[PDB]
Amino acid sequence: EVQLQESGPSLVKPSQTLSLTCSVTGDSVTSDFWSWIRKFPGNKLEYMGYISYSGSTYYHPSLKSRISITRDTSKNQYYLQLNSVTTEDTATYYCASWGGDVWGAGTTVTVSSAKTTAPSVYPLAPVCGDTTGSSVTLGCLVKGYFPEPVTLTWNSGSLSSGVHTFPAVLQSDLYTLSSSVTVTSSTWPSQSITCNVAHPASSTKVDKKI
Amino acid sequence: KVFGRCELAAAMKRHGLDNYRGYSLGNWVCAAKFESNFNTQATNRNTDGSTDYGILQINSRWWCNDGRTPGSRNLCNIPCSALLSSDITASVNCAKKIVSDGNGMNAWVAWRNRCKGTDVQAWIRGCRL
Amino acid sequence: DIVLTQSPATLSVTPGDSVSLSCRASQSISNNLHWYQQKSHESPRLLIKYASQSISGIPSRFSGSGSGTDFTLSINSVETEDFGMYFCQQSNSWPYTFGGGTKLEIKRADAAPTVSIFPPSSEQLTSGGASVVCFLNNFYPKDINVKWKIDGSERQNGVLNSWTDQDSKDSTYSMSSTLTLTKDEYERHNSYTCEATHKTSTSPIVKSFNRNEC
Repeated sequence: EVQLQESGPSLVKPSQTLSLTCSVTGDSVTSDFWSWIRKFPGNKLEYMGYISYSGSTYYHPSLKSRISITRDTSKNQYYLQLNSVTTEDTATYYCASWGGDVWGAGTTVTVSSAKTTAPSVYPLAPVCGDTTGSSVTLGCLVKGYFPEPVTLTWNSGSLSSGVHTFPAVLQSDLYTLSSSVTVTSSTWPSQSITCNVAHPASSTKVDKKI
Repeated sequence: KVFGRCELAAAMKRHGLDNYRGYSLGNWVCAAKFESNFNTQATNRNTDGSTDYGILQINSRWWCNDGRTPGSRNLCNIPCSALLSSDITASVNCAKKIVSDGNGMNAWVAWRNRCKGTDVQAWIRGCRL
Repeated sequence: DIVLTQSPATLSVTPGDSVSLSCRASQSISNNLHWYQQKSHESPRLLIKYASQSISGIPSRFSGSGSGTDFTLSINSVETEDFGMYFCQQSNSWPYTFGGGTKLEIKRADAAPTVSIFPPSSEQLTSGGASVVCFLNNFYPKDINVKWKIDGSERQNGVLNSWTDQDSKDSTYSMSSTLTLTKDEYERHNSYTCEATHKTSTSPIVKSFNRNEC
């Protein structure tokens, strides 16, 4: 069966060019029309354009001038080029058949001028560290990092129930994420609770006891 | 089956060909007329090992697979036999993909020769659409 | 460009119930309307093509109808694996365009959020920053309003929110709201309040703390 796979730089700086590759397997790149579709942050889909068998291309007018779609018959791949990007081009990019029957897993491309930055990890505990009631929730705030992602665990994974780790949000060019953990009052502060945050891009992993 | 002109026009309208990518219904009615006389079972052998099938005479070298054509690309990803059905669903879907290429309806020589630039609207005029 | 309007924006149902999703085109597009499903962490999947044509390999509970400017995607007896986003797309005119989508979510019993507020940590203050955090967990429905207040005044600037997807474990929703100020701003005020208004009560849930105490 035919399968598609997107690949390319996951980070592009403003004003520069975004390039993606779609590898076609199972069939020839010259045996179907191919296209690029992008999904912006709030479930907003945009059909960027497609390339048909004759080599002719159709580009979205909103993009017009900045976009180019090409293919390589010997490599069985087709490409997307998008010039002069801005943060507004941050999205999940997908390649798919014109018919829509086959789609690649999609790849995220972020437009930013930020540099790799390790996160600051802060403990979240009730004012005047005392519990109220039978249960207590503690938290961890991961602020100012780039790029995504980070892996957050509690007590090196030994504490995994009652946890809510939220999607990161962009704050002043950098990402911020938080995680809450809820335990019984007879658990904390009796037992130590520590937030473990790893950030691959910066080769850092820090621990924060609450 | 052999469609009546108006019967085919209504069918094509139901199948969304009227104004598809800027082509008024007349264009498709006129193209079907000259290509096969509205006959879904029309076929035609070519010098190569390819055959044209259906009401819109779609080629097996590029658009459909008949399992016996050299260099088949099967752009429409469909069995050529589906283009000979009394149900025009497959022929329309493939025609739409063909016309979605840069050369639009120019893929049909008969259309360029007998319909392109003419008052194609005359082909549906008189019909109750 | 043709505009496709899908409604309702969100639909909450119980598995086993049937549903109908709407998609309207700003211009007639005959039958050139397609339906896509997209689950979380997954790419879009074509369900119905050309308004009503079935796709071999797609479950029979999915069907489509309509023509011109009015279309409908029907799901007879929604199954547990059917929750997620549904988009319509037209191919009648270039550029092809997508509707805003309809989110199919799981219906369950209403649940009040558990609210917790947190002051800026000593560490962040030392670095000159001050984030006040409020967690609103395991509530239902998803609709909720969180208001921040400093010394009795509603505060909008500096607030960033994050929402989780409907919880795989209990079908509730959770939310995180953060108020970020500088250390100087934070130290100029006393009372910090996180207020949550939710369908479960006419009176908002209020969580707060004062710097002059505890």
